[PDB]
Amino acid sequence: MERLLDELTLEGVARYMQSERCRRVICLVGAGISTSAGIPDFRSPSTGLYDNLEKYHLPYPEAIFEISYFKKHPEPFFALAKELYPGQFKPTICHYFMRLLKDKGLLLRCYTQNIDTLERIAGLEQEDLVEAHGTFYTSHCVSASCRHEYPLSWMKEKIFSEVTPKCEDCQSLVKPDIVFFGESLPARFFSCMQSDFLKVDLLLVMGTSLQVQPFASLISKAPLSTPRLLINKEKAGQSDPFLGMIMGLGGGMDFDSKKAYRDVAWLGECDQGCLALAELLGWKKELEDLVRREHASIDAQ
Amino acid sequence: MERLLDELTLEGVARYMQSERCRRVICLVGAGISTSAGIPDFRSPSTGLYDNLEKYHLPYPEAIFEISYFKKHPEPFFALAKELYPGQFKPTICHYFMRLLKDKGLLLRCYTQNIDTLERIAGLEQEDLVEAHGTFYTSHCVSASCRHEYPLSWMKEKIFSEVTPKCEDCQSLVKPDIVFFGESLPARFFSCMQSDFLKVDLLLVMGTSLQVQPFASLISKAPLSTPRLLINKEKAGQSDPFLGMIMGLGGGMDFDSKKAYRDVAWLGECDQGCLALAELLGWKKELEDLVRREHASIDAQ
Ligand SMILES: Nc1ncnc2c1ncn2[C@@H]1O[C@H](COP(=O)(O)OP(=O)(O)OC[C@H]2O[C@H](O)[C@H](O)[C@@H]2O)[C@@H](O)[C@H]1O
Ligand SMILES: Nc1ncnc2c1ncn2[C@@H]1O[C@H](COP(=O)(O)OP(=O)(O)OC[C@H]2O[C@H](O)[C@H](O)[C@@H]2O)[C@@H](O)[C@H]1O
Ligand SMILES: NC(=O)c1cccnc1
Ligand code: NA
Ligand SMILES: [Zn+2]
Ligand SMILES: [Zn+2]
Repeated sequence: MERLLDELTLEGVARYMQSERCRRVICLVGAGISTSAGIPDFRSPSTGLYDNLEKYHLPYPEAIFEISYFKKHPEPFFALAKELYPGQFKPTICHYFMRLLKDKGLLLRCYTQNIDTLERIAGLEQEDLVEAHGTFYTSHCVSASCRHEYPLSWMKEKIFSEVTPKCEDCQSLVKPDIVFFGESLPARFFSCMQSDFLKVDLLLVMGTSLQVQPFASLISKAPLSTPRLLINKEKAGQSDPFLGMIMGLGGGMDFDSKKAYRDVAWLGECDQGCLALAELLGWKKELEDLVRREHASIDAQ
Repeated sequence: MERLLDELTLEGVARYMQSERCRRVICLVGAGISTSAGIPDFRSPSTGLYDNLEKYHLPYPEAIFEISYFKKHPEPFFALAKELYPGQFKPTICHYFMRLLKDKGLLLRCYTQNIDTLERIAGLEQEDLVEAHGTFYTSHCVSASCRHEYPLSWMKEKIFSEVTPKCEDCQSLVKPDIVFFGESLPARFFSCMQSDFLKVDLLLVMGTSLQVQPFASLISKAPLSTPRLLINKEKAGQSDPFLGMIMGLGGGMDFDSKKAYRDVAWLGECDQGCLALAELLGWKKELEDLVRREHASIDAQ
């Protein structure tokens, strides 16, 4: 076992990142990286989306993003979907920190569970990204025998006119290519995962509860020696086993046991943790300038 | 990734089982092995328990075995629990096939998700068994500061008098030691798993949909060369990944891809699968005689 972190702290991760041994970083992110932009997450008590769906009278909150429920009752999704489209929000410091990794030749990939497109808006390119839970950008008829594609405009025209979008070929429901419970993830997820996780030197895990598979499996795909830094409000991925746990057995993070050797939890807001890390790396001013600049460009156009 | 089976069929598995190399077999079983005895499973459409709880007016079927739901509403579980006490049923051909494994010195362990006790009734002893999802035999006070134990008869008195079991010391609920969603599994599950899977030569997986963690992780604990035979009505543990899948990524079975090298799916009744296997091993007659005698002995008592 190569012990790559000289200590299990942000400072130790930063020293590692500056070494020659840290060539390729994979970011794994979720909704907590966009809450500072004004987008609520899913599972935060009271504020998260799943605590705010009472008006839809769902059997349980996740039903609104579940394919089998959606086929029986598509209306609640499509009413909610008016709010989901991007462009009223700017990327956060955390998004720009990932941009900085790209520009420093350190970003192997950002795997995102989010559909707000803020990674792209912050300037990560298509090849840098795996939008693991899909995209609002395109839509598809739900029938396996048809799968006719529809573009954003056709879906928007339907979403904002409150017309439940039906496919013109087979009259089956049509939906944005956001991944619902029960649906296949994009092929790109699996093909990038296969090669990426053979060669990652650091995993940065930000703003995710790690409560859904297969995304939560990604942390167990890195080599055993690859350090893993979590920047998040709460410890995630570290949990005693129990019946119904999400993670596979032994598949989680070990921050606190007597055997912990490579996992670090920095607890706080993602923006603050990225500033803190950037400071340690000597990038803080560069990062603040990038944010200031890019926020200004956005306000222009 | 070493290939031990000469072909990916029940015949190949039988031959491997006859080789010198097959010394230690672990069985991983669920409720499908007890349906032919008259005990419904959980997840089969129409017949399974989860499709038959309407009268309890549950938010979702699993709530009846969910620890936080239980504490708030214990009445539905205790009403259902009359049907649940083990006794009226006899072990199946499958259970006796495992008895034969024990008596031929091949059975390293049977890991069961069932609480029906049929494995013990068929003659498996405590040491051969990991009752992964607990047992009715003992009951405990739910309060973690107290943990008073109550014997079966005390729980039955309470069950059948239709008073909700209360701890005599601290007045918290008392619960049979079956594992609910959100509860930890028995300590034995983990201690046995740590050592059992180091040198197992064959996994036999029978009568389970592999839809619950951490039990579902067990198949991935075996070394990569250990073959795995599924005897089940349907394929389980093989899927394209999808959002909300139970298995961690690549932690499942691969019966059908072109990389398939060690997993075999025999689809049908567990009883029939075990008879077909017994036949190919030359144990068919011994199995049938054991079943008849044992059924005869139970009828007698
Ligand atoms: N500003 C912040 N800084 C740091 N951590 C934060 C912040 N805001 C929230 N958190 C933490 O951020 C985490 C947010 O966790 P979840 O809300 O489950 O979002 P996901 O992206 O993991 O959800 C994954 C999928 O589940 C859905 O079904 C969709 O399919 C999603 O794609 C929590 O630990 C918060 O404490
Ligand atoms: N006679 C049969 N022969 C062969 N296969 C069968 C038969 N009967 C049913 N099957 C298959 O047997 C499987 C039954 O699968 P599930 O009903 O999910 O039972 P589990 O033991 O895996 O449930 C695990 C836990 O979930 C609960 O919450 C409790 O915690 C349980 O302990 C299916 O694939 C059937 O097609
Ligand atoms: N940031 C996001 O992708 C998102 C989408 C829907 C709900 N909450 C968060
Ligand atoms: Na984002
Ligand atoms: Zn169609
Ligand atoms: Zn007590």
